[PDB]
Amino acid sequence: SHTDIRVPDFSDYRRAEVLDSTKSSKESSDAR
Amino acid sequence: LETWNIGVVLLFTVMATAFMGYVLPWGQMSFWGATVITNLLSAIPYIGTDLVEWIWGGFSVDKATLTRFFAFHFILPFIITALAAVHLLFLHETGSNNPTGISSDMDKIPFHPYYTIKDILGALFMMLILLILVLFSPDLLGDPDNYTPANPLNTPPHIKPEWYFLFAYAILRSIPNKLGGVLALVASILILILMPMLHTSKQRSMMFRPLSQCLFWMLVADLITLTWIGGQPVEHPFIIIGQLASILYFLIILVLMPITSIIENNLLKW
Amino acid sequence: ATYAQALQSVPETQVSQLDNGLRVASEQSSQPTCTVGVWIDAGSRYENEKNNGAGYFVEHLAFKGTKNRPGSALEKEVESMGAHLNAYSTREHTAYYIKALSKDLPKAVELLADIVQNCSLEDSQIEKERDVILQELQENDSSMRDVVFDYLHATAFQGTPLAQSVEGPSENVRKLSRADLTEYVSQHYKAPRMVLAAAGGVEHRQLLDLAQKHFSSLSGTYVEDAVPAFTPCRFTGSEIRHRDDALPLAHVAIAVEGPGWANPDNVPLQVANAIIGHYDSTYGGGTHMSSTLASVAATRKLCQSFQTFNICYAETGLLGAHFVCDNMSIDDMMFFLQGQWMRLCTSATESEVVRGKNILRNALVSHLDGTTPVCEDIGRSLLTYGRRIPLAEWESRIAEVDASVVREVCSKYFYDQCPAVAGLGPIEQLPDYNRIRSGMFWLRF
Amino acid sequence: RSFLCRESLSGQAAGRPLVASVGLNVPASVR
Amino acid sequence: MLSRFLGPRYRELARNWIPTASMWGAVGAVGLVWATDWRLILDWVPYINGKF
Amino acid sequence: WLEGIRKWYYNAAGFNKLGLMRDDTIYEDDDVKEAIRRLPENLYNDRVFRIKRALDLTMRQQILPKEQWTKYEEDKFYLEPYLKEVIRERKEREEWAK
Amino acid sequence: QDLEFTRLPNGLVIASLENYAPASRIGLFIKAGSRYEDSNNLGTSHLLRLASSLTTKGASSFKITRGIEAVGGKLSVTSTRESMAYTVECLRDDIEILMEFLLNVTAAPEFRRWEVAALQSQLRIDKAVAFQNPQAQVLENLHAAAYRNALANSLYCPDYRIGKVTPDQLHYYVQNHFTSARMALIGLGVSHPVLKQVAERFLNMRGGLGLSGAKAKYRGGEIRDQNGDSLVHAALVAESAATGSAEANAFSVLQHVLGAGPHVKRGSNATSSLYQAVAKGVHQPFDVSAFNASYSDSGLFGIYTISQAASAGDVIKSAYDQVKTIAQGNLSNTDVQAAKNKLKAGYLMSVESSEGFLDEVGSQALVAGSYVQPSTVLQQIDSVADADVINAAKKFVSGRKSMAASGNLGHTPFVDE
Amino acid sequence: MTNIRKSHPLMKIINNAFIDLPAPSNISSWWNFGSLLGICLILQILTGLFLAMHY
Amino acid sequence: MTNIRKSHPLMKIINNAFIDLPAPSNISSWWNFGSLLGICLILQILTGLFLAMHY
Ligand code: HEM
Ligand code: HEM
Ligand code: HEM
Repeated sequence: SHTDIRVPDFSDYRRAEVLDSTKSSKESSDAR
Repeated sequence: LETWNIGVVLLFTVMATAFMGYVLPWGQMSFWGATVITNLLSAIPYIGTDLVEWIWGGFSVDKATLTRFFAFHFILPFIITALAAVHLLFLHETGSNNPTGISSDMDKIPFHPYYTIKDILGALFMMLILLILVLFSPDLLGDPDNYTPANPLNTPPHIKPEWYFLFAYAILRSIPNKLGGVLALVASILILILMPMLHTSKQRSMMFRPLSQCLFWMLVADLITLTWIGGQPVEHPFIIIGQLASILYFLIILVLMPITSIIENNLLKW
Repeated sequence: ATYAQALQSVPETQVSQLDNGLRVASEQSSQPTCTVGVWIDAGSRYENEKNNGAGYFVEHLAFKGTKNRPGSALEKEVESMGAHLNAYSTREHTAYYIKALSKDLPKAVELLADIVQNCSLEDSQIEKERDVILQELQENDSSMRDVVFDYLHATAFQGTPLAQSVEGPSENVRKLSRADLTEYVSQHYKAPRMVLAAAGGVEHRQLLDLAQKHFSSLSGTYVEDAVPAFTPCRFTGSEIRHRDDALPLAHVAIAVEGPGWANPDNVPLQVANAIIGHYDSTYGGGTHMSSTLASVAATRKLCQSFQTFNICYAETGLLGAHFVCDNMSIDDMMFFLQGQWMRLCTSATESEVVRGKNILRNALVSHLDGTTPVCEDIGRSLLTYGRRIPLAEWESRIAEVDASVVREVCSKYFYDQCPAVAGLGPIEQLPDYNRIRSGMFWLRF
Repeated sequence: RSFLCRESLSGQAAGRPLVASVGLNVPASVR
Repeated sequence: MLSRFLGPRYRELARNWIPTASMWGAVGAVGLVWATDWRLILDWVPYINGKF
Repeated sequence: WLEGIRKWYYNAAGFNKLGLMRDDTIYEDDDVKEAIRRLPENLYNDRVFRIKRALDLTMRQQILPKEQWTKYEEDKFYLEPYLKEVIRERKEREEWAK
Repeated sequence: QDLEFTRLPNGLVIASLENYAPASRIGLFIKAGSRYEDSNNLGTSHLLRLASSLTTKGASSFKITRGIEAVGGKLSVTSTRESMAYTVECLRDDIEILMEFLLNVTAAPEFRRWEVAALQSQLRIDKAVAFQNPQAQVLENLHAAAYRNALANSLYCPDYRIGKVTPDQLHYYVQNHFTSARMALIGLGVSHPVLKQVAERFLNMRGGLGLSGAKAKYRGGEIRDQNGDSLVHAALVAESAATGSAEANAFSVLQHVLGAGPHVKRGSNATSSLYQAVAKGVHQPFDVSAFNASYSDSGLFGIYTISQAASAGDVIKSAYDQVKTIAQGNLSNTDVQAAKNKLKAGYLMSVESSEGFLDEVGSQALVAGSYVQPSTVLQQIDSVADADVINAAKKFVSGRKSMAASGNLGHTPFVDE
Repeated sequence: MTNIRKSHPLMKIINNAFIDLPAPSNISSWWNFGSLLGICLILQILTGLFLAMHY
Repeated sequence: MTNIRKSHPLMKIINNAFIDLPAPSNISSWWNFGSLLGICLILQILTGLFLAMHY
């Protein structure tokens, strides 16, 4: 049942840099 | 330690409140003593002179100083009340200390049935003394020169503060240097904070340290000598007596007490 | 013979490579036992949403039927010589290793070839295996440690294949048919992404010709053109709170983005992770253990067990700590543990750095005893680092790192970085996410 | 631990005498 | 106290915290000069001496 | 010689009058309370009874009668070994910290 | 690069092997444990096992912990019913310090009253943690219901002794069951000279043989408790034979003939005769496995079972019936060969790990006092015949049996049936 | 039902302050001055107010 | 050893009164007028004192 737990989509609130799902977040963490 | 430091802060605030309040009647002694005490801050390097212009509200002690002293004298006692509440909180966390110095956790009694009526008796005795002073010798400790309009054209014969201020004022008198005088004056009370560090005897109290008892009574007599000297003018031999007692004050607090405590521990196999 | 002299001996890990791409690596020694296994790059990282959990299902059905071996006959042969056959499928890799004697090597390689290659994948066995996975799902849901780590993976790498659980959601396991599994096997069980490992009484030449005579049929083809590609994942500092007050204890795991599999900063980080250390209530050190957080926890009986993990995938990993404590300790540790990180971030001295170096050296050397740990090390290192790093190189890297390196590495990884906390149980005193994030920086530094 | 499966139950049936063990920095374990 | 602070790791802590504390001191000095409008220092700095 | 001065000081101290041994009078700092906790049951019970009796006496301001005062030669330093052990352990920990 | 099995005149026997490994492990194996406990000092062995970090004669608790952690080695005091094994290990450049710490812990404890009183709660914590797994309770009740005394003693402090074990009991246990004649120092990755020096330097202080224990006699009890677990854990066992004997090897072979342990993960245990015998009939989650415990004085052989509450009657019966078939001459030679191969593999596989080799050498030194090469053990295993196995099965079937059960026992058959 | 003395917040604070606060039995008169100070504070403040009403 | 925020006497009161006080998650702006009142006290008291020094 815990496998069925998933995080909902936060793309409505996400910043532009972290919007993409392939690039990491460390390079944009500095600017944010 | 926390209660002790808060008590030192309370003591500072009380001295400031009393010094400030004695100005309010605006007698000769009030104004002239205020001029002297506030002008003592001119000895502070650099900013010090400007400070005495700031505190005075102008060029010297005038109406602005009087009204600001009144306002601060009003506000300060409530700060004293808050600090007293904090001081009681810190003490209540750990509990009071018995004369022996040993922890009394095994023998503790409730406060209400006993230590209310005892404090009632103490307060009644204090009232006995206080109304004796008020009703039979009202202007006993106060200088008669206060009962005179403050005329800035005539310096009084002797400018002196209250009896509870004469000891530190005599310490100020003792040191020749002006800035060193203010430093010694402030240290004469600030040295209380150093006391927790200077304790070295294995016994907290003094019931079982007769040498420390003699040193403490020597200190008390030295403070009485400081008060008496501060009352007297700075002439021979009051100059030398005041200087010597001023040195002996710090010498007892900083040197004689700790060395006596080391000898004390050595005398008891520990 | 000092440590350095014994470190060099370290029988080597000769690595060969078949024309199919199967890199056969062995480690000869003197014991009469051996561990031979195939480490394939196949896990939840490559699985997509529709077939998430196919790897677990294939691992389940691998030992059941393998055509040439009709079925339980495989079990009969494995138990005939006393071999213990085992499989572990993590989020990235998946291995089927046979733990057997040295003499049974020719048969063991054949059995591994039968499992990884010719698997019947019978539909009836799929139906029977379907119930088992669902049952194991409930057991894992009861596993109060596994679920918090799954929650951390879900909340950290959200929207990425990494967040997908290894077993899979309990909806795909009720729909995964033969076609999905066969596609998974075809597209992931490929020779180039495979390492045939064997440690113990193994002759490298013997393993080589056994692989040539058995594993030759494997090909690197990818049907028409479909080639699975590693998709980099993003670390999303977040928080998931599954508060279930009925649970006796509280699990909280806090992690930040760390290094990848191939990154030198991994070596200092573990040293730092050694300084914090780990503690369990049944330790005995109590108020004397050198780890400041462990000593503080033992003094007040704060937690029941805290550990520090260094989960590290290819491009990114999870660096942090998982602690189990009662309801009214989560705040305190969250203040203390973070503070420890901050101290390691702020002012680290050579004394505890040396302590961590010794702890890491001991962990590496003691982890590498016995045939199966060596075989697992070879299989994982060839796939991750591209080679088995000898212990001498590890010694060199550990000797290089000092207090300045630890401080700078922790500052680059820990200082002012959004965490990925994940809780379970009566988590109520757990500080709000902004409190945790604020704890990530120290107003004195 | 929940063991509501035959395959997951495999190995839980002990066949050798109990052997207690506790370390100093290692959690206690039994067999 | 005296001896218990006189250790190798304690001087290591001192060396680690010298930069942050030292430039906290610069923060405090700049804040004091700013708040008091200290003309002795502010005169030399450019673009602010114009305020006088 | 010095032992005469030591005996004079013991007589002039006061806690011999109150029926207190020497270790009953020592200030209770962290080392001391830890040592007190480390005491055996019998010694701790005698210590607490002695302290309670002394506090009673100074509350009433009645010194304990002459004959059963703690003599100099009958004074036993019961706390001393435990306090020495506590101080040694603390010093060892501080040396390790340095 | 070999095992030098030297023995000292006092009784201490030193074994060492210079494998030139990066890490080294030194272990002192003492012939002390629960079996040597008496009715009064019950649980003292558990405290001593938990007593591995208190202040020694020449090393304080803080010093011991800090030194062992800074060096990075470990200290595990793994214990059995009749042997307590102290063991340290770390890098080979500094095993001297940890060996000295171990030596102080073993041959020179102080057992300060305050530290022991503080450690008392660790007894309850460790007992609860170990008893979380149902197998511990079932095995402990099996040993309680199998022998009148000696081996009947538990590895964990009984509830009424938690907080009662005084340091005097610890000291009596130390200088009554830690004498030189009943210990053995075994080192992996260390040289014989230094081990001999430290052996004759520190452990020579405790000479003699020590207070001898008592023989354990079969009682045939049926200790049963209704814990309420969904899975019923049962164990029916008869006195097989003492270890280090032909019947011991015969019963060991019979254990694998019956089947003990799943070789293939998530398998069906086709070769396991017990698993296949019970598989027909019951169709619910169940496990059955042969159980062998070969203590020095006496041994126990039987059947362990984890089954559903309702089916507990069948799984106990059918599995037992399987043994009857083996008793009445139904053992194929191929099955015997397979069991012999499994036994050889298991023995060569336990000693595979360095710690496995360490405890193997420790057990050989403590029990037999004569270390034999693994090839000798394999030869002894091969020496076993089918007639000896079929028995051993006869001895298990005919002899009186002790049964232990836990869970919902509403359907568990009693030992009388 | 619970004591208003030690359940009502203000009364609980007063109770723990100077009603049921444990105190040493052998406290001499030298400690009474503490309370005296508080008295000598209040007796001051009130009087000051009246003085401030004609100053 | 322990956090000063939840161990120091005054700091404990400040912590459990203003720092870690559990407040409802959805209080509107109308509740904020509480704090303003207190501020509107201090902000006005400090001014009020400064007039007392010239009045
Ligand atoms: C504003 C005036 C003061 C008030 C109202 C006040 C209030 C109190 C009270 C009521 C007590 C408990 C009774 C007692 O022990 O005497 C006390 C204790 C104490 N006060 Fe004060 N105090 C004041 C000033 C001071 C000063 C100036 C100091 C010294 C710096 C101080 C230090 C202490 C100490 C050390 C104790 C504990 C005494 C003990 O436990 O034996 N106080 N205070
Ligand atoms: C901390 C307690 C206080 C002390 C130690 C104190 C001290 C003094 C002193 C020494 C004087 C001069 C007395 C004289 O003329 O000889 C004075 C005057 C005065 N005080 Fe206070 N005071 C206190 C509290 C207060 C408070 C709370 C107020 C305000 C409500 C106040 C208002 C006044 C006024 C109006 C005067 C002028 C009247 C006069 O001098 O007699 N005092 N104060
Ligand atoms: C409850 C809080 C208070 C309120 C609402 C308040 C309100 C007022 C108002 C409306 C005035 C008349 C101002 C004018 O007509 O221009 C006034 C006068 C005054 N208040 Fe207050 N006051 C408060 C507290 C205080 C405090 C605490 C002080 C002293 C620290 C103070 C000192 C004065 C003085 C000296 C005046 C006369 C000068 C003036 O009129 O501005 N007040 N007050």
